[PDB]
Amino acid sequence: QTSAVQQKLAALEKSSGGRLGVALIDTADNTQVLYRGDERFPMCGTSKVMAAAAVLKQSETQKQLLNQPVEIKPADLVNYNPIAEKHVNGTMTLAELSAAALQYSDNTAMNKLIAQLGGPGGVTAFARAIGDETFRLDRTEPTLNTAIPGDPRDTTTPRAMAQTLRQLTLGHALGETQRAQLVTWLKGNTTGAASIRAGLPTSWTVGDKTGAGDYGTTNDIAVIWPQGRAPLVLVTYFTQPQQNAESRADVLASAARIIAEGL
Repeated sequence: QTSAVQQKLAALEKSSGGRLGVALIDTADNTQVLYRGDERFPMCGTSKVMAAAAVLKQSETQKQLLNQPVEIKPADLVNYNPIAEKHVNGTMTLAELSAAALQYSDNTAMNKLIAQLGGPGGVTAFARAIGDETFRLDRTEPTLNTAIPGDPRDTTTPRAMAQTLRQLTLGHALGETQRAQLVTWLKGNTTGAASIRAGLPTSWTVGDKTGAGDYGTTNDIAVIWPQGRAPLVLVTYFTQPQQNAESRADVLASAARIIAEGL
């Protein structure tokens, strides 16, 4: 029994040609708005939030951990390494790797975070530890972005990812310093101008992490501080039938525009 919000999202999906998943949490009253909220979608780089958060969690007991330099070898480079390529035969700290993964979508940086956690299963284990029973990371970069229809690897649901992002950024899944650090990283993201941010009032403060993959997969997850209102969490996932489909950041902006009405 759908609301006008869900009806608008359905119409957007229909016009888009793809499959759209949305979850909004309004922390003012703890209400949720879902569209395909319990269907799995390929996370792509939105999974980098869970990896960075897992390393932040480790640093709560190893307080110098974020300062630890990690070697970058030529063999480490994958398909998109805008920051890591500046440190070949050099190092980046775990803080620097987190910033590069989150703010520049650096795939080599993500692989170093995954390795720090003992492999993709270590990222999943962190998810389970904070009560995310849905998230799964199975692969490293770049194969975690294959986004094959029906493939459960490297997927989650919009509802689960919104709940997790809320707990990480507004709740207390992380310690106080670590939560603030994650918020700082998300706020400074460089890759999201055309996605959720493009559909929200410009006065609203936003932290986000985008995702991109095959099948024209175009994702964004955001924590949002609206004007004179309690914060929101918004997940917008989008994937398409053709392996070689072009990105559709505009669909995410449009979903955000719909969701923002009345808020």
